[PDB]
Amino acid sequence: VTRIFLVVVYSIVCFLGILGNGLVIIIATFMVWFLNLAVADFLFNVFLPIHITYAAMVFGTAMCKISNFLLIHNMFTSVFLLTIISSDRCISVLLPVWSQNHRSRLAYMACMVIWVLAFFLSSPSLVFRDTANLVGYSRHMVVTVTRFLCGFLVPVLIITACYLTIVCKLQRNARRQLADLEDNWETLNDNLKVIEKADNAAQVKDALTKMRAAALDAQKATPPKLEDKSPDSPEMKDFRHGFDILVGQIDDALKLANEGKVKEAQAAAEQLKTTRNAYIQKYLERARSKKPDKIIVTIIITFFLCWCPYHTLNLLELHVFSLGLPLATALAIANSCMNPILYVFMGQ
Amino acid sequence: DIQMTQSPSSLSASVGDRVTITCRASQSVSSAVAWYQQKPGKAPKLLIYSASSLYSGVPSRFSGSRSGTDFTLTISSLQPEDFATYYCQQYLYYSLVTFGQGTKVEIKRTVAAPSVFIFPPSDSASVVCLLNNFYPREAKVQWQESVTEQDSDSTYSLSSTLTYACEVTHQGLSSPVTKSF
Amino acid sequence: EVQLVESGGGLVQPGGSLRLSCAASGFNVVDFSLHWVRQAPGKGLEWVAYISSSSGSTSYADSVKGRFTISADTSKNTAYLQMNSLRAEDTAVYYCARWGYWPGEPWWKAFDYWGQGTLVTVSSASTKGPSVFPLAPSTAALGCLVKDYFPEPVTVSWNGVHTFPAVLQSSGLYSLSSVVTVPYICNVNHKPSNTKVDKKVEP
Repeated sequence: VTRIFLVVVYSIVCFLGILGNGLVIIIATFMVWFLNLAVADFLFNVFLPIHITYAAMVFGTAMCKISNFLLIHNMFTSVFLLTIISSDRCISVLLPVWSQNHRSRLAYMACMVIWVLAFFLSSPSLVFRDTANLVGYSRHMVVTVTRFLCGFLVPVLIITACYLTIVCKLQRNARRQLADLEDNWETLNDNLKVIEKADNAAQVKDALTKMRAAALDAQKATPPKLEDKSPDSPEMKDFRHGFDILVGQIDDALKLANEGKVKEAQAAAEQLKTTRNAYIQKYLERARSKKPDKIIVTIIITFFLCWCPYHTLNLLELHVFSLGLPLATALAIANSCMNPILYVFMGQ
Repeated sequence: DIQMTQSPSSLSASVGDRVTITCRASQSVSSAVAWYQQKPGKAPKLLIYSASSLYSGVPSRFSGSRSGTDFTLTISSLQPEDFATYYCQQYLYYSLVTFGQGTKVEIKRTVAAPSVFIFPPSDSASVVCLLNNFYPREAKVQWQESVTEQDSDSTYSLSSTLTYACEVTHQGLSSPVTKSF
Repeated sequence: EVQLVESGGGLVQPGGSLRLSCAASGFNVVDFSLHWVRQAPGKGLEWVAYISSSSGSTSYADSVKGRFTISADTSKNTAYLQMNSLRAEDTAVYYCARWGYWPGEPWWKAFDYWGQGTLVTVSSASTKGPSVFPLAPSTAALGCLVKDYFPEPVTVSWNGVHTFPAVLQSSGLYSLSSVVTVPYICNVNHKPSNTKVDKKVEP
């Protein structure tokens, strides 16, 4: 019945959580911000078995509870760490070479400041104030206006614009690449028909000079998709060598057009077409193709979607249908139980 | 086949100053230009290649940027040894190499009063109007002329020739002075 | 190391022939092309012709197409530049540059190991000794002047002295001056015409 549902809450929250709590710490020891998550989640998960929250069917926990101190600590840590991660990602997207410039002991001080930032509203709110601890809706003096504003409005707004600018900057980078390649593609195609309709060496040399200049420029520019790999990666060397032969075919076609004969220049330019479409065009056909490489978006989305409903029933009642009590622990326990699987899923 | 232009063809910077030289390529040219420093009476030496890199052995003070079809060369400091003529050259193919007009860098000095001497012709006609220890080059004598290279207190000495009175105008002179014989 | 040597530069009658040998020890002519860049006296550098001995693709500048005939021999590590129907506007200092081969780094490096460069001059006048004319003074600047000498090499040795660069005259000869800011004898050293006439300057 009610006791059975409450009894299994502590076992599900602790045993599942503590299994990944030590594992996350061990894995991190063997991602400075994630080290805080493995640490912060472990503190209020270790003290959860002390009071299994099953003393409601023992009149215990007179000067202790999992609610006030531990949930305030957890919410503050999660919000501060999510804001820090979002700000770091936004800075990295928006040229972090000025804000940080790879200056991540400086990040250790900020990492340890999450508890310091937590120790201004989470632990500082250590008081009963008619909380659970074993008229309105708990709003006589504990209306949690600050808890809702800092817990929800501060974290959601900071995170929401942070990835919005991250995806916006990513689109502008990619956009600045497809247009340049398309421009270089357009001049290669446009100048090729003039050569195929050439009448004298006066123009077939001029057309090739423009096409050589475009190929050299396009080689420096990164491809639209299949990008972000290391410059010395075989695929990047495979792409770069694809233009070291295209220009080589330009030099051979232009050198034979410098002597004076032009009937041969089209044939050399023609054989440039058959190799430019078979390999270069196929490369860009699969190119011009979103989500971060990690599960940081997943953990942030899950937390804000499970703890916002926790505070939704906090002030929902106004001065009956009080179903937010049994689901109170379950909603938060799921997030703690979702912490190690998300970390495992991120590692894959 | 392309035209390459440099607007700052005469620079009068001083020691420790920064010099910016612009270079614009008429046709579409990729990052394929170069800059040479020609000391007087010597072969040019490569300074910057591919418009961004630096040659193996050049001081770090020389740097260049592209910023579109134009090109630019920036010098952080002007040591006394680094004072010569700088040429902007592009290279797209082997047969399409075009050199810039050339940028000359000289020594800055405050304006000075030119000294004018008129030399009576030799008995053995031709007179010469002499300018001695004057700066800068912006001085014209009015009645075939040749000025010396920058002397080593950074001053010039112009010399006119005629085959009578010679007068010299200069920013260092409040009014032109006329010498006659 | 890389080292380029030029020769064959000197006085040429307008319409004559010349041959400049770009000897290049160190590297091999097969490895790198050899471009000839000329610099007219008092003007900027100008491209003339190039040779690539690996295959052979000579292509001269527009103004000198046909007249010149560039060649290269790997057995002698040289890149000759035959001169034909030389004109009076082709006087310059001819440098011999180097350039890499596509692809890779050597191509992206432009003309880097320039040669010393040997000047070629064209004029219709012979070589005559300077006629030093004593120059009376007006401080009192003192000096002397020379006229009607050829070719370029000449120097004035005195006993703040200036020696302005030689300026070509409309008659095909040169003219140089000198002056010392004295608050004395004039010596002229003209090696081609071995004249050492002495001039006495006195107010």
